[PDB]
Amino acid sequence: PDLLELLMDLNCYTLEVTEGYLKKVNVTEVNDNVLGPIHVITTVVSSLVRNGLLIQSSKFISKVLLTVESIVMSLPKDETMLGGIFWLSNLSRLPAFAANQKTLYEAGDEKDKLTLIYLNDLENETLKVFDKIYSTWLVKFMKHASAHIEIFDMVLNEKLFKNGDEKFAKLFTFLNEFDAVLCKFQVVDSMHTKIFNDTLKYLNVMLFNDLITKCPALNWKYGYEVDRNIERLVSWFEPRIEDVRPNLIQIIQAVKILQLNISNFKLLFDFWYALNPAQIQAILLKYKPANKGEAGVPNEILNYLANVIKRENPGKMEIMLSAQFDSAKNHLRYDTEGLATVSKII
Repeated sequence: PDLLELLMDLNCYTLEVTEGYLKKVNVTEVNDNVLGPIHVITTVVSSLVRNGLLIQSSKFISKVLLTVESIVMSLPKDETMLGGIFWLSNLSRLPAFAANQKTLYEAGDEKDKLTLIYLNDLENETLKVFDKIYSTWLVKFMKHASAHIEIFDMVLNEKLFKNGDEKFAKLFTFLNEFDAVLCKFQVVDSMHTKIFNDTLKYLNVMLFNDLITKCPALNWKYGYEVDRNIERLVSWFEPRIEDVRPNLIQIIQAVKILQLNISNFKLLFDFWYALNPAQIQAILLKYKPANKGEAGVPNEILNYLANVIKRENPGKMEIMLSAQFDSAKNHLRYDTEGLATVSKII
């Protein structure tokens, strides 16, 4: 009918969506409104698929994903959190949408094998883009949030080991707003959870890298104080997700090592992989006795470690950490103008 004719004018309804709706949405005025992008998007695709216009759907989705990625990439530092969550929440439903569409073309009725293949792919691909955008935004978001909430001075700075009620209060208040926005913008439960687990994974990297670079003196007492802070921070996460600490295993082991002994080790490291020989050295080469004029790291031990390093130095070793996140795969379970509307009415 007049629908098919409408649906074939690709360039026109694609431009309405990316330029007239998407690139304009203001997250500050969003609230409802949250799932507006996904609604518009799935409305068009659902119609296109129902009518066999697969290359069209492909074209439309491709342009839409480039637009959303660009918007998020160019988000202003003061909107990185609201905007990143808003958009990812929306894009987070594409895979579930794709999967659900498949039920309409399986079985009952005739099986449109090609459409299934199209949908199956739509799901795999929208997940690939969601992952790429997610990872990039989480690192950026957390890079700025760590600075603003002063995590290093709150957790690792020794000459500041006297207070941390001032800062931790602010941290918990940052986490509360974070959690609230993920709620308000309807991020799915599993995705919500994953976001906190990954947030901790980022902090693991940041805390560990900083410990090795901005902390000159380390000792048993440094371990007790730092551990006490890690628990303070982990407490907020404890009730909200399961398995909090494993996300912080490098900073935690590093700290447990400091609360050490003096007498030979060989059995507790010759097989250690939570932290590698070169990383344990980096920690222990910063050892400065707490009590002025006290014991340090037995050179024979520091020596065994030094020896184990040299032998398989393979082609490298690696001390610094880098944040890497798993695919949101098993975590994404769920349930305008002219042309854009004219479609929505048929």
